Amino acid sequence: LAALQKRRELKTAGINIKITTRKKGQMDYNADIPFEKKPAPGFYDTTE
Amino acid sequence: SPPRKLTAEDQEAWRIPPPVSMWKNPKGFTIPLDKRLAADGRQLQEVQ
Amino acid sequence: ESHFDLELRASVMADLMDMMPEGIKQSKVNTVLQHLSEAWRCWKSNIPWKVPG
Amino acid sequence: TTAHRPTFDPARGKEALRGPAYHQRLLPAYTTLKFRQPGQGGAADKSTRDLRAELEAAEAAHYAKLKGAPRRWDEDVVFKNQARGTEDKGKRKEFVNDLLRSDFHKRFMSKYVR
Amino acid sequence: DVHPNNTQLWIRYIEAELKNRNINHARNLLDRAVTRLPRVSKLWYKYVY
RNA sequence: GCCCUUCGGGGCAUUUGGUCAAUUUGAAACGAUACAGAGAAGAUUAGCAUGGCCCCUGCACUAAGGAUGACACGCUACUCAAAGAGACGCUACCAAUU
RNA sequence: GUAAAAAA
Repeated sequence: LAALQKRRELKTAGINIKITTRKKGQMDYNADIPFEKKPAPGFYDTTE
Repeated sequence: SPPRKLTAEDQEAWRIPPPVSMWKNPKGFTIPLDKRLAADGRQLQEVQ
Repeated sequence: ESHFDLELRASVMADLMDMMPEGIKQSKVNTVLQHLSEAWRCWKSNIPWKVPG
Repeated sequence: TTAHRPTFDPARGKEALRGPAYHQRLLPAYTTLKFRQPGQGGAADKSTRDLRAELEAAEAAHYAKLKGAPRRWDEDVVFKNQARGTEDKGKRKEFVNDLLRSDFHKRFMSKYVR
Repeated sequence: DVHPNNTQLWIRYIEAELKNRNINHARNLLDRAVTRLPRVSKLWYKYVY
């Protein structure tokens, strides 16, 4: 909560920076759908 | 093969009693003393 | 001893899954492994183990 | 405290990693198979009925061999003959499928707990 | 993939698609589910309903 | 260059290779400092395991150790009712002290 | 205090 407050104050007063808590040995679940398993196609079209 | 047709008496006959240990209490529960002494057969034990 | 316990628990569980009739609700089976532990402690203390019901 | 827990989902065996050979794991040993020699059997089938026949022949031979088919100092005292019927133990050895009531365990506890 | 034959899981997935109006996704799931579990009458009843 | 020649000619030998030698911007890691701070339902703690998108030391990828090496301790509707008993429910709202 | 930016 404190870090969020400080980042919001910086973004309000101009400077925007990427506080990145990404450690050593951790995936980026935001970056990509992890271990993505798409639904199997069936007889019905699902493009729409 | 088609599922076995069970009765409510079959369900009751395979329900399992909640185990109260006389030694272990991992969650630190407070168990009522009748429930603590239920599974003891030393109340059953008869001496002639 | 840790390995014997792992093997024993797997054997008792496989027997119980194969003993249970199809269609009984089967979440609480680890409950039976707790009964197995308590029965073993009862044997070590020479206390008769008799769960009502 | 669920740090110390049972195993509900035991580890599944995996295909081996595939790569270049550098690490040395398993030193060669017993690199020749022995095969059954003349006189060592194994690769000698007769027949089902033949094997049956030698089975009852051997078993009947064993059964037939078992059956045999080709004032006084000791009158002062107060208790008398108290060891009759004791030495007559020893007719047949009974295996008992309860370890704590076996004669082996009874012997063990008599020897070691005093 | 972890629970291939779980009726409750199949129903959750089918109902998530139906609740969010993905009717074609849901009917593909219903065909897949009654292919996977053809003696589970719950999935057949859900599909006819 | 050499050799052969019948003086026209012919022969011998035949395609390397490692992104430069250049340190900011194609990826080294401690320590110091700051801070906090060690499992088992009261206190103190011998450990042995379990699972892998956590590894370290080790020849050990068939020891052992690393705090029992750590992690574990959040979260919590969803295969889902039925019976019988009520309901100014579904409309209106109403004329004497002496 | 040795092993993770009038409630030692």
